[PDB]
Amino acid sequence: MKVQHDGRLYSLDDERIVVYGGTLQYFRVPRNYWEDRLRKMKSHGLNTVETYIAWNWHEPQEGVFDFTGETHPQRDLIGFLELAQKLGLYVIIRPGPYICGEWKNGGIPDWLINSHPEILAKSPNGSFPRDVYYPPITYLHPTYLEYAMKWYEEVLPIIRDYLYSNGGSIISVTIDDEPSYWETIFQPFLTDYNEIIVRENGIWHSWLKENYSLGDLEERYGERFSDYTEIAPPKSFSEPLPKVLDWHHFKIWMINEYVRRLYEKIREYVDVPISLLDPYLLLAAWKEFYLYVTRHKLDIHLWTEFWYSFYRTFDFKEDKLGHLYFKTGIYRYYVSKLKTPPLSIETQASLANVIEKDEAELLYALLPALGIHNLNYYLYVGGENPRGYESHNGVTWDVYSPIGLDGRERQHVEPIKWIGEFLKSNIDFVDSQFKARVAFGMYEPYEALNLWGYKPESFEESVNLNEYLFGERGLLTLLAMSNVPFDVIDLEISTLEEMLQYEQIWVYSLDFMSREVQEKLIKYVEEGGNLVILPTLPYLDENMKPCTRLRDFLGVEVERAKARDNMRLIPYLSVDAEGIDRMVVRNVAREVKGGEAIAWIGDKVVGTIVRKGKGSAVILGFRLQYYSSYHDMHRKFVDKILQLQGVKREVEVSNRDIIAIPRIHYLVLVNPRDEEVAGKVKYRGVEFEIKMKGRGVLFIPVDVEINGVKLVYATATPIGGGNRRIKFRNHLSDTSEIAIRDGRIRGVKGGYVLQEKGERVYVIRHERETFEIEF
Amino acid sequence: MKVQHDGRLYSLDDERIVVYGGTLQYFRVPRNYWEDRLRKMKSHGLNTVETYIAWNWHEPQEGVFDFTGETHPQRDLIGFLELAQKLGLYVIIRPGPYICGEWKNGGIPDWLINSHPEILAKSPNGSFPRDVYYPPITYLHPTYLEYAMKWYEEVLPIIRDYLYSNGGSIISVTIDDEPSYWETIFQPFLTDYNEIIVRENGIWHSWLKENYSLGDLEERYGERFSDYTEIAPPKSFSEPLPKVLDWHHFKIWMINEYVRRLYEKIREYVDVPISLLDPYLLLAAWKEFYLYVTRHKLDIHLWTEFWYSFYRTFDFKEDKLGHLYFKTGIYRYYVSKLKTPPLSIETQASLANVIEKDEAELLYALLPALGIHNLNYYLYVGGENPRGYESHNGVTWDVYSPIGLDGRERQHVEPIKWIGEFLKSNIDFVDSQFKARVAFGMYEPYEALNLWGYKPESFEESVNLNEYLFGERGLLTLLAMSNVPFDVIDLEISTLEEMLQYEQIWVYSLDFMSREVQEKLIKYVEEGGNLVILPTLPYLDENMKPCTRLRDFLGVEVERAKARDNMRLIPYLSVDAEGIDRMVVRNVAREVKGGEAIAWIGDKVVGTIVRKGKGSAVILGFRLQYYSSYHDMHRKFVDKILQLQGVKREVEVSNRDIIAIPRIHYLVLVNPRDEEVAGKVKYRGVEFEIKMKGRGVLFIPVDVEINGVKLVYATATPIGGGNRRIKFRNHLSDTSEIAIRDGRIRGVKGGYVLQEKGERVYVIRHERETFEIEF
Repeated sequence: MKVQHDGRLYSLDDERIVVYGGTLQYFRVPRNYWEDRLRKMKSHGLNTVETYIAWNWHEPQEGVFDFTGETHPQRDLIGFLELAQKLGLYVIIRPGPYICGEWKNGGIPDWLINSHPEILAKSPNGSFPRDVYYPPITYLHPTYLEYAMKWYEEVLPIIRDYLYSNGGSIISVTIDDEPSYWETIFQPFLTDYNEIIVRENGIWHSWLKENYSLGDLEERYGERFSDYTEIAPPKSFSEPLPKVLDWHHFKIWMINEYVRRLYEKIREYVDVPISLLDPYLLLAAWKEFYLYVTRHKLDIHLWTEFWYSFYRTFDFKEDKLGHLYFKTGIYRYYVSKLKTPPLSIETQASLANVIEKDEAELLYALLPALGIHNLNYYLYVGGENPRGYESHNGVTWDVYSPIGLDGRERQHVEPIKWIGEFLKSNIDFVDSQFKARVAFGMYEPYEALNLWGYKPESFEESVNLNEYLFGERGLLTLLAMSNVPFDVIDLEISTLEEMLQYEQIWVYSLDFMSREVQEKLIKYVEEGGNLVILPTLPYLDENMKPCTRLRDFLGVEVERAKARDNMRLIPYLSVDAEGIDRMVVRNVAREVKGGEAIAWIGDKVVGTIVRKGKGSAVILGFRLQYYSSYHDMHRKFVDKILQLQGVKREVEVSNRDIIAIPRIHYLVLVNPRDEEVAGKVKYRGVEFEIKMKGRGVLFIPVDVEINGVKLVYATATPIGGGNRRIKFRNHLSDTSEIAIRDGRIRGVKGGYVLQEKGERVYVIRHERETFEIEF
Repeated sequence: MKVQHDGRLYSLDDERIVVYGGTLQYFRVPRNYWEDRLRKMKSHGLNTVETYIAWNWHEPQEGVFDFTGETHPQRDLIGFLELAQKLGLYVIIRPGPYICGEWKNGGIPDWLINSHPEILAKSPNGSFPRDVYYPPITYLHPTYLEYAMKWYEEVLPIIRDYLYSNGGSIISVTIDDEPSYWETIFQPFLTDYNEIIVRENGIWHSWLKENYSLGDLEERYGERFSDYTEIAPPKSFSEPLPKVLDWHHFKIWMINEYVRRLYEKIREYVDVPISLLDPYLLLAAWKEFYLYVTRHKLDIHLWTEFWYSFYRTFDFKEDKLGHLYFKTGIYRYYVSKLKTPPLSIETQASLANVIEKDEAELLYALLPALGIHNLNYYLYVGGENPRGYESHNGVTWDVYSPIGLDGRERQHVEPIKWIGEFLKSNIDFVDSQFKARVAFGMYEPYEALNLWGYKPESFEESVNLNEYLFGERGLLTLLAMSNVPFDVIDLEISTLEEMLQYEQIWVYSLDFMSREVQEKLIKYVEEGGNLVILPTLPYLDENMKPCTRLRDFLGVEVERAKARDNMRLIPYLSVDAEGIDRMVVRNVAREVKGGEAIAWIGDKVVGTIVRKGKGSAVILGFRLQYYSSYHDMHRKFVDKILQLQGVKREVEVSNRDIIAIPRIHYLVLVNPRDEEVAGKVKYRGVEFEIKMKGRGVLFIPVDVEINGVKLVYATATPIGGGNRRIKFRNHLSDTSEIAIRDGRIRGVKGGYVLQEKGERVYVIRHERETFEIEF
């Protein structure tokens, strides 16, 4: 009768489990099919069903609730929750108010909107047209809050009954969906100019008061103010940048206030974990979520999601790895700070035209490789929208779901299945934490800039971080493809103690960066850390006043060169260095002085290493990016930097195309390309050869006790077995190579022992992906 | 001693041949590998080898020439041309002046630009930085033209000697490369404002004389002028749109003049055909290329290229089908008018991080399928750039080429090999002309507007044809995926006779549309034609004055809604029809009056059919797009329109996922998704069932005399054999059906017969891709 957790896994009656689920939205699947679909789900090793509860659906007119299929069968929420329970599945419930979910108004009733348009959010140019999707609402408007609570006041009682804590199915409740201000936060001046915000001592004026003095504001916006009253909210980029960022963190704070209201209400009914998906549809900005929730002490379980393709074929190849490494990194950060378990509540299984299984497996199998071992697949069970409730897809709700509308199982099941068998068979993997010696240091203000797409005329460096940092050619993709799996740290949040857990810290820099954070960086270097910083050094603070503590600490004078915005005008230069010949780079390089030179464009020095105190700093005046080629000069440059600052990796590979993430007693191996790849692999004291025929991921055990047998290594993935027996998975080979400390091979189930190399290492030969070994 | 052609294939000595080639840039490969690499190319079945000739490379200093490899081995053009002949391969040669090719200045020498800056192009704001790639040059500037001819005069002798017609290897010579004003034509006011243009009686000024009066300009630009001299070239969009199109067409004209000059100089030394790659790097604007080259009677062979992924993984799936169908289409259109053979001179095989063989194949095989049966694979052989001449990639020039730097052969060789064997073995298929009963009506001015991304405040309809027409959800993608493989006709250039070769014509339509084209359409309908016209009718002529000819002829009052530019503010509407339920559409749907109503949104009628004269016209007030799902409601609406206007297809399929392209005695079956697909296909009187396991293409002979045996059908690709003997290829199954009118299957080489059904049909079972049947 209790749902608890540790840092790592949710517990039911002290029996700790791995949440492995799929989404079945009962309001979108015919009622008589529900039974079959939950059994099928269960048949793929899913233990958890997730579903939204749509306010829209269950209160289709003000006052008329129907949770028992009276008016319409698909309104039979009670039914569904008893059926799932009867079938042995656990339930994660998402009562909204907003469910997004490609559904009419994201779950908000028309009647609320059409008889209280005072709650509707407003642009600087007045109201939004009624034509538009997810009609934006002013969150802290009271009318909307009175009616939001009236929905929760009917539904949470029903959820109360079905809690696992009171002999039911439900193991977590989730607050709203991806609260992004109705997806208008990405445009700085779209929202919200509703007269409840905006007016003299409005929301706004009160938020300025609580966070700043006129001080402060007079330093930030470069203007004197008699009282907070005079500060109107910004309507364009002509206004000072620190103002626009305040307007950003203010809208974020408003979301957090709306979120807190819902949580506190939920807390009245529910004694199981309370959860939240991807606040703000951003990442760096979780900085604010973390501080907010530490300020107010709200036990909110931060849950995440992973989407890479919409209305388009599923496109997940090496290109997307910088982002995935980034997102899981920053997720890991805040989730290990809040000390709750990592969980992807929406892992993409629908809404791409096709989802090809090997690309899907690259996403799904890296999430556990990247520390997110609790997983839910959305949308699992294809459906169909009731009439009058359509939005984004019209009739259909089956764009290539794992199980379709007519019950068909689509290809992407094959990897959901096995990732399940793997997660459930290796508790030791799940109870690892992710290592990282290297980390990327995020400065949050840079997110906004890149989100909004705006660079001040007077800035030297581009804000297109999507190109240069996150995307297919981004630095972070280069780092992933260079076998440098990284943690992410938030530079403002993190203490120096946390920074000094890392050997290397990579920082991408723009024109501005706070004194405190430039002061932190100088200390990390001074203490024996190793910094890489790129493509310029900062020379301004958070409020755009001169500040060159970092520049001056290093004794590094960095040329001023304006990065070009016009695509045709962006140069290609070729960077030479020790051991590397003509590594291409995009956009202006900056001469860099002081320190021993390590990088050149002709005569011009564009890179330098500087030691101060126990450690060092590498400063590169160019945008180091991912570019693939036989010469492979970018990946070499990375290795070359790592040697210069003396960070040896945990894994070594004879072939750079082998991507490898160490998880202590497992070595996750990745071929991210659909191509034969082979070569040797030194890790953890051992070494072995591997051949990977196609694209995919293997979790390879090393120096570990599993199923009663001590293994040195095994070139395949453990997905179960029994006492002195191991069931292996190698779909990327005809062959596997096993080594063992103090046992022998009695026999093989799905193949035979084709070799001995001796000292107790054997080459197995299996004609299927799966096979067993008796020890 | 001759190189001729019919409209289909080039002929050597009356022997006709399929040009199946790769690029080897001798200047970028170590000379002492040229032999092995060329051998390898021949062992893949390539009969042609293409190469640039880099002015740059061979003329390192003004007047210092080298083509024998005195200074640097890779300068040995002569020795390469001899080695190519010695080993059997015919050469295609591209001497420039500009070669693109990711190479310093795109082939132009540094000394020319340094010692003569007066030839450099200018923006409205002045000179371009020297940093910039492919430093742009004014094409007609005498000094440039002088030095271009001095390069042509010191290379075209060497080409003369090795022409096929003088016992050599060179079967053609190409003008420049992709002449696009140095990739500055994409930007309307970037280029060219050099003083040789622009000046009173500049180029410009004389062009405006050639092509217009003060009539005309007085009407077009909406202002009285004294002379041509007062008219400045436009520098922004707040000049009137007709002027910006004239500026667009004038830049195109200059390129055509530059081309004519280079052509006129080539014709002096050469009798082999004179090729030109993708003029203007535009498509619709080949209208201007065709008009120009007819007016001047230049025997120019218009070649093409296909590229879809740069510095990123190769991504060719169903999403690019709209584009491919459109490109091949409009390439078929112009190259059948000019009555020259269709050739893809650059068919992508490098510059993508990985090129997966199934996606590569889907492109390489759809090119023949879509009528382009001579093919060259750029870049074939992986090289290294000589220090100094680096540009786009730095050192490297082996970004996943079919043959690498160390001699390795990569996975996209497998599809090149077989497509060779296919084209060569099947001259019938090559001598087909591509059917299309349905066609798309391109209106060239719309291209310019899409390319610039500028829509007038005043216009109702968006210019994002990339999204709504060409792209991954583009209407053209919908048509392709709905098995309506279409032709493309230029609405301005084509005559009413031509238009009536087609049962259905689709036209995407903005606010403006010429009287002479709006008159061509109202006649097409009345003469017994069928028009689908979307998403609004025009109300303005080519000069933005009122002209509602079409709109008054049909008797159709279409709404004035204004399409929204802001992503967030674009609506999702749900379109109903007879049989189709809640089809989704983005952006404003327009009420449509007159005709019988075929498509509804609530009570508002957003589509209609009009019968007028002998024929009819569908007019949809919405943007019909490609969206994939279970319900498949978009593809069904397409069927539902072809029913209405009575266009039966040539192929029928029990699974809509099977993509079929009819080529008379062959059927191109294509599975564009990597999934298991199967169904029954009726075509050409015969029916059968087919299973395709992965992504790829088959060419299936249906009711035809091949290698002396009468087939009804055969569920595999014919790739060679001998007498009463066919060699087959079916990489998408373990099994292939084979029917035959007259004969019986004697033996089976790479398999066995597994069945008979009766009346002479036989199910083969082959454990490999390839097999052979003897009759």
